[PDB]
Amino acid sequence: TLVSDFKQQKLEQEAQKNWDLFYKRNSTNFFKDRHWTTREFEELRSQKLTMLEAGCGVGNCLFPLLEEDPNIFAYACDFSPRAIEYVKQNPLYDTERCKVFQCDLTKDDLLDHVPPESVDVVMLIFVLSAVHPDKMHLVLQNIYKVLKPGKSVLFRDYGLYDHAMLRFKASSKLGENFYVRQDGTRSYFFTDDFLAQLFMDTGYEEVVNEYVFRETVNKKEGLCVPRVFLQSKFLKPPK
Amino acid sequence: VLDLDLFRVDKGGDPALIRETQEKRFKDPGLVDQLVKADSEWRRCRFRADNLNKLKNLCSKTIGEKMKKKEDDLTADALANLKVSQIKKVRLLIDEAILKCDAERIKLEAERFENLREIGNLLHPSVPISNDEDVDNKVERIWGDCTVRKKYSHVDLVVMVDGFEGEKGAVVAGSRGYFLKGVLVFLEQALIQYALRTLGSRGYIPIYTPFFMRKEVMQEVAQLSQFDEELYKVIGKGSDEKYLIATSEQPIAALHRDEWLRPEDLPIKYAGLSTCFRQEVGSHGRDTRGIFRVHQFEKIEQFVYSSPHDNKSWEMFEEMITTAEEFYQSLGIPYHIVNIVSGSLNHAASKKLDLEAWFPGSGAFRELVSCSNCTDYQARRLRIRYGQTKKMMDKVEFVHMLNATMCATTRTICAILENYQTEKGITVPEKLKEFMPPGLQELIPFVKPAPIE
Amino acid sequence: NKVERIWGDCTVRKKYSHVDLVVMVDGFEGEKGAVVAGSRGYFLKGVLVFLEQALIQYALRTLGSRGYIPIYTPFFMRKEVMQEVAQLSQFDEELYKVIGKGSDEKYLIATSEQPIAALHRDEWLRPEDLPIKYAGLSTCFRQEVGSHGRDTRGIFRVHQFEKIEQFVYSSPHDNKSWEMFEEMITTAEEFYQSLGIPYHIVNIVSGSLNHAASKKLDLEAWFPGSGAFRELVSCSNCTDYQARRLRIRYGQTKKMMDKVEFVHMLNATMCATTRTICAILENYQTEKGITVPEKLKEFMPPGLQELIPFVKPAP
RNA sequence: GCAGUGGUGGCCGAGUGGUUAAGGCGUCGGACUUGAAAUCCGAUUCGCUCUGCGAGCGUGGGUUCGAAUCCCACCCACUGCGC
Ligand SMILES: Nc1ncnc2c1ncn2[C@@H]1O[C@H](CSCC[C@H](N)C(=O)O)[C@@H](O)[C@H]1O
Ligand SMILES: [Mg+2]
Ligand SMILES: [Mg+2]
Ligand SMILES: [Mg+2]
Repeated sequence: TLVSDFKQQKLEQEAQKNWDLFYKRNSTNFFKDRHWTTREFEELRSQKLTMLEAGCGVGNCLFPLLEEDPNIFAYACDFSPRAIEYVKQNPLYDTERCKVFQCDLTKDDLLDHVPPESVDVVMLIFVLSAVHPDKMHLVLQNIYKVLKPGKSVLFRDYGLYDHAMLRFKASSKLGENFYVRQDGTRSYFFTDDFLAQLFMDTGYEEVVNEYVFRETVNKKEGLCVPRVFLQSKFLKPPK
Repeated sequence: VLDLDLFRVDKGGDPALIRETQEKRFKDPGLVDQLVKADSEWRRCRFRADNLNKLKNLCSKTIGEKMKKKEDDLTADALANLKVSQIKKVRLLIDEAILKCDAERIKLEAERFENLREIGNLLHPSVPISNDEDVDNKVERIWGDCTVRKKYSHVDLVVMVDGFEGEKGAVVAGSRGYFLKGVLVFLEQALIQYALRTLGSRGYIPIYTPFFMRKEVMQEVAQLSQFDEELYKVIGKGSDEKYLIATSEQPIAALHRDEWLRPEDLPIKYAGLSTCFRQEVGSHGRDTRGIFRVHQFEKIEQFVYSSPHDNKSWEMFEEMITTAEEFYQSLGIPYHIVNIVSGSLNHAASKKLDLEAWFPGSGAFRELVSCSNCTDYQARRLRIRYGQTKKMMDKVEFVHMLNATMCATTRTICAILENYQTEKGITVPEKLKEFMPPGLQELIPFVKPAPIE
Repeated sequence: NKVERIWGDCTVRKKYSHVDLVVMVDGFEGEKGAVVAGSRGYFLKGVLVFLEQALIQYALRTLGSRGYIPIYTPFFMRKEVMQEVAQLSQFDEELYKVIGKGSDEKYLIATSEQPIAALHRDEWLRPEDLPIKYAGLSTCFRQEVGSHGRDTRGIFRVHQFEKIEQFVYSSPHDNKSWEMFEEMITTAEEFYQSLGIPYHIVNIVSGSLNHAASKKLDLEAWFPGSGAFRELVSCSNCTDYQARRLRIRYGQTKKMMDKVEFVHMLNATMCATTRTICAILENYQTEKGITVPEKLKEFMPPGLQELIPFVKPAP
């Protein structure tokens, strides 16, 4: 049935290694820059807005919004050293606007690099699906302490019944809505209820949490397919 | 052989399960423990040999660089501070260490392998756990009337039709040699035509195999005991490593040897046709003589390479036994199906079914068909991979290989003779009348008296 | 070599030789066969197994209608018996040796004439039953497979092949042996005329005769894709050369003060299946496949009774 | 059976004593792109204590610090012979 229970333990203990070898084999050429960020969230629109990018990758999510709006300071978090080195070697990088640092969002703590209750917006774009479902609230609590008590957290990631979930063969299933790719990285497909009751258990307040529907079409192969991402915004209670 | 990672417990393995299986087969446990210790030692020896090889490589690279620029806790920078003569002095120590480690590693490899080749395949949970074949062999199905009695046994019937020459055969070939002649050559050919046509209509590819297999290839498809005392050895001019095949399943298994088979077209079905040469012929009474147990005979075999996923090889197993059943039902021969006990399976089989035909003139059940599912035990040895592409991290998967006798001609002739005898001759089965000459399409007449009478 | 008679058109030429045709119909596996068995080993598969079986059926029925008794022989023979039917040249050069357990001395047969000859050794045959005719069916094993160009590769010269033989024990009196010799070569000729294979009959020169033969006729078929005559049938009259070595005696009673007479023995190939398949493929090739000879259609499976289709390109 | 030329990875095909076994072709998966893809990014022999190191160019050996490259044997092909 599911993947061997021994193998799932090897996947959990080698999560950082699997993401590091991904950046080794694929360099910065796999993912593409996300220019839809500023438009999608009512924040990030056009003073000194300090931001934390949890799971920054090689950029692709902060460099666009950072060359767009020129009064944003950014913290960058990633547990893979290769991704950090790629972010630093980017020609668009300057220390006066970015502060990149490695931090395993489940084991390490964010206060060792960012000041408490300082960040006004933190982004979770396709980062939480790579974390084991039983260590996600760890990440939510780790980022709960650096958020300004009126600030918020922005989240887009895979949702239930997306096509990518359906392409996976049965030999790639770790559990309910929990799969693994050929390269070792994993994918959890969230539901609105699961994410809601995962954010509520760590002290957040739901604002918007609803699915976003798209489609993928390759004209040459004439392939058009449905896609289901879950977008949301949670807010830290004022008082 | 089994997958070595089934014994590594640091991987996802479990040698306790191999111990349980080795007990259920009534073989020697503790072979598993010898294997585990030999393998755990071989892994450390391999690590050390790789490290010695790395040091030798690094010495050679440094020497080459020193030369082209016109000049064992060693490091890269450490060697970069030596004259060429000193690095060669170090290379000599590396050589000695490498040689002794290589001897130790070859010994450990041979020992681990001779322990591994004597551990049997995992058992299907349907196998009856026992060691008494006569008592616990489970009868699954019965077809026809398996209690009727008739006058003559095949040992008399082959002579009353004048189709058998035993004494002259033993003069020519020796114990058990025989000439088949007259009406029984036509009947054997009719059986071959009928079986090939049936299997071809089912989708099997008829294939006529070579009868000499080389030793290098026969080792990978045979067992120790068989390869030792059951196979004839052929010798030409020179010397001679060739062995007469004991079944067509052996060359057909080596047909896709060392290949990456596309999953599409994976259920390849082969109807092998060859002459088989078996050296063991023991007589347990009179009704096992004649042409029943002989040294040479033609056999038609089913052979299927299958996908290892989705329980497909077990559905294929049922399909193959069903094909043989329908063959013998169209021939009108009564039989029962028996599930063989754990202690009687060979090492490769996870399960084995046998079709045992009722011999009314002998009053016995005799095995005609033998259908086995050997899973990936042999494909791993022959390196017959299931996909064309190897994945990034996953290990290579192997195909399952099933085989099943369709028709051994001598034994089936004996069954037909015993079941179709009348007082005037042998009635020809309705499905074989197409393939018989005119005049031999209704009856094979008795032309000699019974040797017992 | 004296050519005695022609039949058919022995000058027409066609596109491919058998070496390409056996691959175009997908009935030959030479590389994997050489991996399994070694030089010249081969798997025969698919449509070519059905065609070989059809040839065996047709040959056996043809010979059975003529009064021959089909006989399936042992494939190895004790050395003490093989010496009396073969020569020394054959054992080293052409006979494989079979080894059992305990190190027996058996040899794989090179032709079914060898076991059939030993079927009546040390016997006194009744003159009344003497035209004793047998249609041997067996697998033959030869060591010499030396090649002489591309057109001799494929399944033409192999180590293992099925062969149907004519073997006759005859009276040694009244020129009956030579009448039977003519009858045997005529049976083979009619077999190949009914298949539509053009040939000429050749009288082999005395230099290239084996020791037993007192006369030999070969039937050499025309190969239109190869452009050559190839031997398909060999007919030989050995008179009493082997009968007295095997002590097969003509009368059942011996006269006082009068030496015994031995029978006459004649052998003739009826059909070596690989070579005959090569000849059929080369003579019946079209642009879309091989036409099935009219006489083999009843012995072929449904779907292969008019054409053997090409399914691969020519190498 | 001799007396010549040959044998590279799933396939073709480079390879020049210091490769990363090039380039293709085939196959296989991953895709998060709002500037989505009539495509992009990769993987694709074996082994080990796996971000690396080791082995592997028909198979075995030799020479060399180092061989896929040079030598030998065997095996199997092709070209000429014997048969
Ligand atoms: N538990 C964890 N702690 C910190 N980073 C993690 C993490 N789990 C996964 N990651 C990182 O999250 C990244 C997801 S790839 C997505 C990158 C980014 N969201 C973008 O839009 O480009 C990976 O690079 C991985 O290194
Ligand atoms: Mg190649
Ligand atoms: Mg390449
Ligand atoms: Mg080599």
